[PDB]
Amino acid sequence: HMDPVSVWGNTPLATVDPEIHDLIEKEKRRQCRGIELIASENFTSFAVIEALGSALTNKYSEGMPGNRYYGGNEYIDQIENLCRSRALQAFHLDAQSWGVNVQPYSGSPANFAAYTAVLNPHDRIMGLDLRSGGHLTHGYYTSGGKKISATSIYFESLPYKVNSTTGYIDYDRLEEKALDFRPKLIICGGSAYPRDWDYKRFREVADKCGALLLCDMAHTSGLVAAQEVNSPFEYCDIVTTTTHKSLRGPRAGMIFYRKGPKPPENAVYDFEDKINFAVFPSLQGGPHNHQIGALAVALKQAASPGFKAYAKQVKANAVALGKYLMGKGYSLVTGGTENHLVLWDLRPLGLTGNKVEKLCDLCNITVNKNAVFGDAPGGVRIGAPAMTSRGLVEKDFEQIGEFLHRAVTLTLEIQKEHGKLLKDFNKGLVNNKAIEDLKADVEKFSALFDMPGFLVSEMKY
Amino acid sequence: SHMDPVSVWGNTPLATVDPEIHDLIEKEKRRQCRGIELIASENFTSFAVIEALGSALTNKYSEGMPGNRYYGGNEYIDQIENLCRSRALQAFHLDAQSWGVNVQPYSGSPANFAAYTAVLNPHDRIMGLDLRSGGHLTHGYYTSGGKKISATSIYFESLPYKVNSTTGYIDYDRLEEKALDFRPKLIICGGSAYPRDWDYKRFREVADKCGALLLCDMAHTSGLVAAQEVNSPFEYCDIVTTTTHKSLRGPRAGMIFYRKGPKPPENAVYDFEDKINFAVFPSLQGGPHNHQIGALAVALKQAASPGFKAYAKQVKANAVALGKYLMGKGYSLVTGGTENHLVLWDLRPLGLTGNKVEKLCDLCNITVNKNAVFGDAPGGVRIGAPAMTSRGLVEKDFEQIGEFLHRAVTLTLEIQKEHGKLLKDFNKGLVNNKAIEDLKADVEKFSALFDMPGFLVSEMKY
Amino acid sequence: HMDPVSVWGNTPLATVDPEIHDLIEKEKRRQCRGIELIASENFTSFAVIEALGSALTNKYSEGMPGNRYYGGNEYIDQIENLCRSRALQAFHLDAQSWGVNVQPYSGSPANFAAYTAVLNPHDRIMGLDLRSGGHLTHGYYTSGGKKISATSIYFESLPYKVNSTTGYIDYDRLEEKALDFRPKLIICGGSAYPRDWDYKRFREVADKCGALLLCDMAHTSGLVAAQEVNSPFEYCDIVTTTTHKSLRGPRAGMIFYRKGPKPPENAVYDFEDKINFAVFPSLQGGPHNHQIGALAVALKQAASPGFKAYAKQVKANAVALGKYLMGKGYSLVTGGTENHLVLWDLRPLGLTGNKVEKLCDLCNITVNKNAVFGDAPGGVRIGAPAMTSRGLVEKDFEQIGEFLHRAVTLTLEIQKEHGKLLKDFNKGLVNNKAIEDLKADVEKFSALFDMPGFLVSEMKY
Amino acid sequence: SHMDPVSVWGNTPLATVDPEIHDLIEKEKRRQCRGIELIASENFTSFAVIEALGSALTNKYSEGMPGNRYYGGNEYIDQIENLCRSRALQAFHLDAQSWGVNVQPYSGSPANFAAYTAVLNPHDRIMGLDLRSGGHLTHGYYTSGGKKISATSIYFESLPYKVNSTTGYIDYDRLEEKALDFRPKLIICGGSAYPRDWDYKRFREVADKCGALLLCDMAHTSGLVAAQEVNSPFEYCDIVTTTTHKSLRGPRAGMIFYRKGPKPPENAVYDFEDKINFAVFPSLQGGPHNHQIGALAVALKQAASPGFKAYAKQVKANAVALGKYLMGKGYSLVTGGTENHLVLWDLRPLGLTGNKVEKLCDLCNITVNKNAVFGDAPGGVRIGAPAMTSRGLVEKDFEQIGEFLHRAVTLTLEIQKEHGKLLKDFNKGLVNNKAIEDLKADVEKFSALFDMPGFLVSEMKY
Repeated sequence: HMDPVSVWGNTPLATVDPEIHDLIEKEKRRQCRGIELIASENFTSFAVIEALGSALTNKYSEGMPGNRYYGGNEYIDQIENLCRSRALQAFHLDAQSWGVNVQPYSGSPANFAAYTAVLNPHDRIMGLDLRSGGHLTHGYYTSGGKKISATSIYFESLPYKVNSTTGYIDYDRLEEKALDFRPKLIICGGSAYPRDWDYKRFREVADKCGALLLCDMAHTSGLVAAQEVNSPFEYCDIVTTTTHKSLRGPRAGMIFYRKGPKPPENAVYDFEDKINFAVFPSLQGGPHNHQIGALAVALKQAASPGFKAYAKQVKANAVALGKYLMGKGYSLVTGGTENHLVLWDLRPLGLTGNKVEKLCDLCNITVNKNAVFGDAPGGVRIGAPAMTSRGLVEKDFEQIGEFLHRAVTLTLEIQKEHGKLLKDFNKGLVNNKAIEDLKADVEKFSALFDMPGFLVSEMKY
Repeated sequence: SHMDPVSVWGNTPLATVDPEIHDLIEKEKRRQCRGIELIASENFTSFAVIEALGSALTNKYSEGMPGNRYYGGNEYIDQIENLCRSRALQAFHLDAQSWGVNVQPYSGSPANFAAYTAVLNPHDRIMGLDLRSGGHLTHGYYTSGGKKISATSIYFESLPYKVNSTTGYIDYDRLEEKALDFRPKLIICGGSAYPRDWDYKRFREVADKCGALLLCDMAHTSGLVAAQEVNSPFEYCDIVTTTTHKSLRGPRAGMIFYRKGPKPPENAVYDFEDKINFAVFPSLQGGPHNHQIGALAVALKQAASPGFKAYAKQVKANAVALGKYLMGKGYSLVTGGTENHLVLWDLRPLGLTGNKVEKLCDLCNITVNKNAVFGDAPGGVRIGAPAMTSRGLVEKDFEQIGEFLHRAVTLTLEIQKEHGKLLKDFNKGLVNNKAIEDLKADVEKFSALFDMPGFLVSEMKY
Repeated sequence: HMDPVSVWGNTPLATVDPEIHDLIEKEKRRQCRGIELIASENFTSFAVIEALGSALTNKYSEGMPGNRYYGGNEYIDQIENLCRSRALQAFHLDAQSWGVNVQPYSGSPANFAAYTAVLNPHDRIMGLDLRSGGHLTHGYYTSGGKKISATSIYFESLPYKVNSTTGYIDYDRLEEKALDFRPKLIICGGSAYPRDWDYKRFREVADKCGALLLCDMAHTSGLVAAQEVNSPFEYCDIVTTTTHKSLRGPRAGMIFYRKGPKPPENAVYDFEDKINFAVFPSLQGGPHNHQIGALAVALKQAASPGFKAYAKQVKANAVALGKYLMGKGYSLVTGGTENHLVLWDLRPLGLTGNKVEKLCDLCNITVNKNAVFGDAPGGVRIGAPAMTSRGLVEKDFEQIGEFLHRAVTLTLEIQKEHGKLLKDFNKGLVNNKAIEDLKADVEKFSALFDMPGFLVSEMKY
Repeated sequence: SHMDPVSVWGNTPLATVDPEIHDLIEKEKRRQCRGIELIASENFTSFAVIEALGSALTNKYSEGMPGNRYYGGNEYIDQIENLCRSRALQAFHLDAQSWGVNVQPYSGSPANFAAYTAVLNPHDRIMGLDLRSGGHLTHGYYTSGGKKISATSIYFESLPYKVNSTTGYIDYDRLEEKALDFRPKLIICGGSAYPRDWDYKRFREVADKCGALLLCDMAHTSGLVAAQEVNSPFEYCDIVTTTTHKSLRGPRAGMIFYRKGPKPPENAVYDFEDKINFAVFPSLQGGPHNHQIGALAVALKQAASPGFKAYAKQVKANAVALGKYLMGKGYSLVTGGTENHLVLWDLRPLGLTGNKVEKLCDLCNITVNKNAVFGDAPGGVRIGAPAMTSRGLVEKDFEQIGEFLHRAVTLTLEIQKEHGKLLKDFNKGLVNNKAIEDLKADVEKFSALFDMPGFLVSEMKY
């Protein structure tokens, strides 16, 4: 005998799966009772979450709106049409000049789909080196030549780097590499770059070597939407993005592409059908329609005046956080920031990023180690989106800087006393009284702000 | 000038923040329960699954593996994913020493492409069931004109195997011959529109004969496999990939199962584990979708319950009872029946195309899909049992479903006989048709007589 | 001090290099005092040899006639123009409809160049299976999937086979394979196929799957020139060939290609520039101009009435050789021949090709073992060109059959007496009195005919 | 109706069988010895080499290796090829335990492509000296527009390294940087128009730093290498390929040298031997050209003689003496001199293109070729010494060659100054020019004053 539908199908999670329920409660507590500085993280809205956990997960709609395999997509079509039109609006794109595909499962699928669409296998791609602040999906092989990223497995990648002494992109060496290598595709955008991007310069480099130009704006997409950084759409052929991170949406991807007539022969752009086809049927199956509904929510939120003020506040919080760190004598790559993150150079203090990351982590401050100047990594990457989504402003971020300051000095006390090597450093973390104290008034600080996505006046813990 | 307070943008429900999208989800909820969903790849998951899926787990970046992550703060994400891995092994009756699983693939297609990337180099030869014979796009597909459609056929070299063109069964002898000429490095079994079980033993013998890896893509029948209601691919395949929705009744996600430990006969062991994981991350994917992994772990504990075993038996019996009902009316099914969750209905002996039947079925809120028949315009429809079984339908309810389909195909012939065979003519019989409208009304009324998982019918906007 | 030019540069080989001189004399003796049945072998003319050993080896002429890199090619241009025009004449080709490139160093470079010209890397090719009578350069991988032929390394090959019971090409299975596999290129021609080729059928198969059709006529090119077999030019897009073998030229290659207007849109053939460019600059360096001069000699000889009678005699000699072998109860694949070779099936006699080949070799009869019916190989391949070039006619070839008959029966005496296994069989070759006798009146038989290329009334031995 | 008797078609000399071709070879023989051949890749081989080349060795099929052939009857072909292999090792002072050679490549380009195929998979990265900087097509070449020209760039992934744009020397620091970004699997050294020796030690250090194999293509300077007159690539390279004509003075053929035995620092040995041989046959070539292998074995014994060592010293000195003569007139050479067999003459400081100088030189039967300068219409000419040294010319004769070139470039400027810089104008100064004709006459008269190898001047038709 089958279970009644009411028993297996309508019964709440807390009763069907106490184990998993309990873990989500604990994870919910972890998220609002520490300090989140991972620059690729954010806290999304309840409305987004409600669309994401919805009956939309039950519909199969392989194809495009108005062009499906299966019937019954009357309402799914309107959800996706609305999501695509809200995506153009949020980024101030004219529909005769730009299209978007909102079906990629995530950022990396959006990148690989775009590659598939405009490149043949083994075509050459250039992307910002991983050690200089780029992303795995822009190409990565090891010094031994092992192809790590699938972009490097199925295409031929060669990275460009930042200037080793200023930490800025080396646009002259980017051009020299592009002219020797002759990539079919140049990627800009990145994950740990703390400055804006000269898209006009990338566009001149691309024209000079005959390359397509793609911007991956996953990290700054929320800043792009609020027109708080340079718009890649002004100069790029294709723009890919995640929809979480600074956009504050669900986990999903988008591919934007130029439509209509080209600039100066006398022909038009060829991207739309190649990109839709690359996503389906080539690479993906049914779209995740609950993601698309949730993203359409996030994109509406991303157009509001409130979101334009959020992105403004993300920048000023990062500035004030770094202004405060340099105030203590600390070193930031490029000496400041123009976006949502700072990159802290710890090599002047004789420390590695691993050490600061491990100790911060013991106080519920989450950062990640990061290579510096294209170089064990010498820095940490610190981002503002997540804590700004909880309503922290400059003074709160200057206070986060104080916690980081306290964290790094305790990291030095341990290194002075126990040894430079990692195994030695670890000895100073076993029952460290001062680490416990910083964890304490870090947790008390984080308890002072609100939290989107769920009511803290409701959590199990 | 002011930032929106957290309560205003962040805690407000979707019904206030986004009334348009709320309205559409509400409308989609009613469509899902006022019609008869017979898409074989469709299901209705549980409210428990949905609650994990829409949760704060979407906020955590956890690239890497449990215990080897890039970022800190994965204390509880690691436990959710480990429990998901161990429940995936338990739900398919696998010893943790012999089998491992990766539960990070975003969907079934990412699961397949990451399995390919793990064990193949670019341009390695793959063999899979022909799309026209019931296979899936991600197993390989190029058109008669040579255009490579599937990514699998773009970055690898694929060559399809087909059903016997007169019986509808997989032609195992022609599979062995193609595999010995072509020498694929990977043979894929499993399919989307195949109505019989799979002879994995025979696939193993072919793979051993030509030196190929053997992978089962069990997406369509994963629920039947977990319930031990169809043949187990784990007994003979090196790798097993799957979706987690469809007959498994979970979220939209994917899993890659892989053998571990000592190989059968020198003294070597299986090398799959590290290559699979590394292929998912860092080669192909970014951060995992931790809300899907939570929803999946929920679905996998549900799939291990005694009711799910009974749901699976019931799915098979509803397909069989629906099929026997159709052949009781003189209809033809490919292979004359079913051994799983779907039946393939050959409409060519009635002079109809699957399009004409699928369109009129749609206008009564009966969702089927047209489908190629016997490896051959598509001349069949595909009909699946999982979705309506999840709503509690049993054999007599699927005989009633066969009744409405019978009425559908009768009205379809009437219209063809009156207006003509061209599609432009056919459409003329679908406007102001009190017989279609009586069937739509009869489908709706029949449909409202059953419960619905995932949400409460007593709470809908419509 | 340098050597005078007269000492190092004009002094004959016999004085500069007695070792190498002596080996060429011995090799010259070997060639006229045994029986040459390797179907890919011939004996070329003295005139050809004189052009081949000439100052033409000293000129660098990368490029095409009238389109060279280096100057000083006034006379080299006329040699190559004349060779290309003599190549079209010898094969009865209209110059507005066919072009030829005579620069490939050999047959295999001519095949790989042609592939390079019309295919992209990893494009699919179908060729006659090696075990069914095809050539390495048409594609070969092992049962373990190791890519042996470069055609299979750099392209994707799939072979078609002969019918396992008639030994004829299976044209129905060729079409079924081509429709599943969808090759960009289908190759016909072969090395051990004893029948003619249905080029009209290959052309219908190629049109049905959208493939280019290339014939590799290396083995039968002399028969094609004398219009004694079916002309591939009638139905093929590209024809490649060696220029030795039955053409009786130097060792070199040629690529023939369709020019002018296509058959039924309204466009023209695209092969000429792609093929010239593939040979140079893509694949080869300077052409071997002494080969081209020698080939131009061979092609003139190939147009003469004498050569048309040679090719007629090559066929009738093979027919009479096989007619005689079947007269003794022996089995030939397809039961006869239409070209220059027969394929002897030795499995009815319980023997392998290795055994007959080794024993024949001990009597200065040269044959090679060969797989039969696409299957240790069960047959030997026996060809008529070489011995026909020495003026042997039917009765002489029937006498060669008698020698083969004597050879196989002695091979059976040894197998009956010593054992089926190879190591056992070898025991019966150590100081075998009867093998010595057959070697004796094989050597006396071969001494009875003339020899082109050098005067036997002049050899050291 | 009758077969031509063997004597008639087979033994008759070329002068009777084919008078046209005989006439053309006779005419080509006179062109070769009435002019001044300065193509750096050109030489005049010996009558002994030619006699082996045009011989009954062309009649033998011998696919495979000595002692492992497909066909029988290779008793003496095996001995010729073994003696060729052992003489190739002896002529380059290689221990048979440390080095092996394959002498079946049909030419230099087949030698290179077979070496690539042996040690690389398709699409592996290769680095070679840029064509514009003096490299060879077979080391990699694609145009600014992306079109892949070289087969090496079609089936592999190439990226060039260049000369320093102001000194003309290989930029070893920029080589190391490119090689660490690109990570080629193979670095190629050697070139066609490079006027200095190679720092193989430094190439080895770069190869070890990035994990690449190191191959020298020594085609241009193989004669100087055998004579130990330039740096030995064998001391630092894994593989060495070469033509056998050019400065080695042999037939047109190729060789692939490869290291054997124990590797320097674990405990492994070199794996090159079998892969190289297998790449030549069966992967890439058919039957070897046994007449070339015989001619080559002749050339290699000649290359081991004391006169060849003196010929090689003399080639270097004639290039140096020609270069010093040109700079004595104010001309410019890339890098200011030569360390080998050629000089690169930069004509841009005279406002001339290499074309204009090469055309007027040609009209006096002085064969040079125009050539790119400093990695940059081509602005130099390339001038080689091997061919004219083989005719016995010494330093004073090459100073006389520099005199005629000086006259050539003076007449070239006069014509540019009178008629103009456009090529259409330039040609106007080449018709009825008693000064060109006096130089052509002076070249011919100077040219006839020296012997000629390969054939007897006392026997020519002209």
